[PDB]
Amino acid sequence: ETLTERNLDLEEKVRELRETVGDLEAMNEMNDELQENARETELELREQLDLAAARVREAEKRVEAAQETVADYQQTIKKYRELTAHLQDVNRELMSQQ
Amino acid sequence: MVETLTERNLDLEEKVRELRETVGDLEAMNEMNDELQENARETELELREQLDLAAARVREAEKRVEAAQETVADYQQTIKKYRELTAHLQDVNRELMSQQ
Repeated sequence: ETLTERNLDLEEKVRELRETVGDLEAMNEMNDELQENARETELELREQLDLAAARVREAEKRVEAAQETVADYQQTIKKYRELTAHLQDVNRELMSQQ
Repeated sequence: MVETLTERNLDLEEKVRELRETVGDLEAMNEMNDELQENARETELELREQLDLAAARVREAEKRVEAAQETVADYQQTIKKYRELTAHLQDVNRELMSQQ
């Protein structure tokens, strides 16, 4: 009769555990779905990041180009102003010789 | 049946052992996911940072470009004028030289 008390006690514990396993499974299942979506969102980001990383010196090169092109012009100017001076000196000197 | 019934009891003691183990594994699996979720969230955030940094770097450089492009146009004009002038002086000097 006792063995029966102990036996019924156990049939409960099984029912209890089966329920708990069901919940754990379900919870784990649900998280897996989220984790799936997280993995794809990341993969998306990584793609967007590579596009931007490209755009960044596609641009930081364009900047260098221009910055060089200006320095070139400052030199070209610096030279024209030397030249013009020089031609003025010559002209002036020619005029006095008249 | 205190012989045929201890059989039933022994049967059950196994089922609990089996289930306890299973739960253990489920717990550990769950734990594992928690670790993944934390890494995911931090890696996602790290990326979002990196994206904003780049987006900034781009806009900034693209305006540095625009600055120069303006500065250059100014210089082209200044040059265009010096070139005209230079011509003009040459014409005047050449013509003066022939007259002596």
